[PDB]
Amino acid sequence: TDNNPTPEAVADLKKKVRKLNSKAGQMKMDLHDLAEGLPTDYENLVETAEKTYEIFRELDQLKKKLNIWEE
Amino acid sequence: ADLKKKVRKLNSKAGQMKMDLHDLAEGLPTDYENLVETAEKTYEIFRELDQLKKKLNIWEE
Ligand code: NI
Repeated sequence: TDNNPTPEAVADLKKKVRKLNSKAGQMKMDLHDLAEGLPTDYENLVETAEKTYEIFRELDQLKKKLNIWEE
Repeated sequence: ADLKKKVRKLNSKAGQMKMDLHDLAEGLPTDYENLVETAEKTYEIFRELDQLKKKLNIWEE
């Protein structure tokens, strides 16, 4: 049935995961660079960490979904 | 079949409750009041997933 994952669906999710892995890498590096520059811009820590967290959380969900889909 | 979709669904629920309990733990003492209800739900889902997987595996053998 349409509900169940297909090779086509898996290929698409793989594609989404790869674009997001790049974006996640960007936030990782930006957070790293923030920490390395401390104390400058310490007021930006929580915001930057939240943004970074959200992208990695989404990435982790999709990766776990992909594994389950592939099956 | 199609136990497989049913196992897939529990697999996902199990993964989410794992995340939820992990986060709740790391966040302590915040929401310590929610520990037992979350553990009970997580246990129920993993138990049911365990059994259903065993069933699918007798099936498919
Ligand atoms: Ni942890």
